[PDB]
Amino acid sequence: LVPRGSHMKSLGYTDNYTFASMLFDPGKLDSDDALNSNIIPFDLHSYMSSGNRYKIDLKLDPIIAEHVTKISANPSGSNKPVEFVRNKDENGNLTDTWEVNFIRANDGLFGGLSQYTAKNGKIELDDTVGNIISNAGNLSNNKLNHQVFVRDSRENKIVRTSESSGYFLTKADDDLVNLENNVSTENNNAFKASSGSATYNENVGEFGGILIDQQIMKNGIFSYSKTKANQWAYNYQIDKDLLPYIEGVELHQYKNYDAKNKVADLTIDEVGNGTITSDNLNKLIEFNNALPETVGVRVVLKLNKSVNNILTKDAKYDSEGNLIRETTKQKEDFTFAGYLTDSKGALINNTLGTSTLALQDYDKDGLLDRYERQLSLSDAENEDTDGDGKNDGDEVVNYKTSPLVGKPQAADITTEDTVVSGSVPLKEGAATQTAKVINAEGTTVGTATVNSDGTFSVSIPNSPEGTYTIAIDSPNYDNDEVNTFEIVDNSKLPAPSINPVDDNDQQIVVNGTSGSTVTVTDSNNNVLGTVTIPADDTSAAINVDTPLEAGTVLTSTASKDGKTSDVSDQITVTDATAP
Ligand SMILES: [Ca+2]
Ligand SMILES: [Ca+2]
Ligand SMILES: [Ca+2]
Ligand SMILES: [Ca+2]
Ligand SMILES: [Ca+2]
Repeated sequence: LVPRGSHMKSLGYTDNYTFASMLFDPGKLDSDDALNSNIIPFDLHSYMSSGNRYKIDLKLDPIIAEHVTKISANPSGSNKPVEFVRNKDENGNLTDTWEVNFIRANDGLFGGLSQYTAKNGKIELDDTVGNIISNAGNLSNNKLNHQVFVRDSRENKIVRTSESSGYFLTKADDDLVNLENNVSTENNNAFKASSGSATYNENVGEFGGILIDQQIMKNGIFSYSKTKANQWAYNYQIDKDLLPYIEGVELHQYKNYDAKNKVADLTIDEVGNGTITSDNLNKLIEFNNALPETVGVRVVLKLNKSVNNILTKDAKYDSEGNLIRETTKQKEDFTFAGYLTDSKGALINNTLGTSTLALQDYDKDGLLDRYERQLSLSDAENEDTDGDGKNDGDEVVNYKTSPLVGKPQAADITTEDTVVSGSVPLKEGAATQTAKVINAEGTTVGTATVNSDGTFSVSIPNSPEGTYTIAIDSPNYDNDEVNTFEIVDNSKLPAPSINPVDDNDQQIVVNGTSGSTVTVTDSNNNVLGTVTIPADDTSAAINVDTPLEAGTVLTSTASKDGKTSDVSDQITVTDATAP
């Protein structure tokens, strides 16, 4: 079982334009009959143009997933079921996603753009649906969500164009249930099924946007043409909780966003509902008249502020303006619906599509999972990716520093030294950094490019004694990561420093004044190595036979001209594959 209080990692996206959107078409959960069954039936529809690389993934609401004993469906053109297998994550924890091969010839669901339907789908449960969903909250506000997509099993990513979502209809969805129960006679066999997808697009407007794309698959070659008086209407429902974040709502003709595709401004009422019609609906919706191609409809929600502000609603901040992580939401689902009606308000058969936007802040740092993956490149499952003690959102928003660049470190030097040597933690997405040595009055006295491993060697003049700043400058952030170090009287012997060492490193890099000899010992004072720092540098290398075990603690002292320095700050060897 999936235990209480567990959360699922979201998946990144990959592109593969050969996969059309999949459409999960379940039975409704809105009757005593349906509620007294232990089966939720479904069909699965898709369009396809070899191998087991690409999988079909079905992800079910936890209320449902907790009770699932078996999921199966007949491949297209067959009457023999194939069974879905419950996925496990990057370790051995169960997810709420069930998986089956895509291609029927590879024991999958589709095949022998063509249209295929896998029929007789059955979600089998260990109790009745009614007993299961009677242990839920307000199903008007928290829906029973579903999502379907093709997963690239080589990359563990979602094929962007395959994704579809929605929610099961219950008695709580009374307006949509009444629509399903009052189907129009007009073009009653035109459409086979409909589903939606809701995504975030940073390129919409100035704050990004939400795209709500509905697909309506055809049974044949439907052609829309009505008199002015018999024109249909398009109807849409926008989750009321998004309304504080929406600047405008637009209809686009319809995967990339392009403002040139705008065909109307849309209005919504106080609960997020709207309707649009026309003297010729062909001007607003591309019905692909007399072609078999799926009808697409796009609704665009232009945000009025960063998408990262939604789950942080009601968030509190400390004295220094940093997010109190306990005050933000870790996830939030928003639901949407769209459908066509005839001129009397009756539902055009099979044109009702729902969708779910599943926003997540897995690590409660204020940056949505998908924002971290697509924009900042910070880790979506670590609230402090670089380890510097400033959390990712705070860094992007408050400090305006890179969340991929930790705190620089530089050993003290003397007035006779000509190089400031040190290092800084750089995380996998970090840009190319520039290190600067700046005196107390704000004058830059040296600059260099930080190497990819974080080390740097900044050339400086023989410089006046005092407190200096080592600043690490990213091109993507306004502010540098800073630390201070000392340039001391040249009769002094400052403590050296040790660069970070992991259990894959055969060498220990040390920094210290030129001509001093630096000796490194572990917690048991075993001399692991000694090196004299050369005449025109302030860093040197120690070589060891075998790398050090993760957890061993390192210190160092330097000696020169009869002086012995204080001990360096300790350095702990880390695991070479821990981020
Ligand atoms: Ca739910
Ligand atoms: Ca986050
Ligand atoms: Ca993070
Ligand atoms: Ca940080
Ligand atoms: Ca940082």
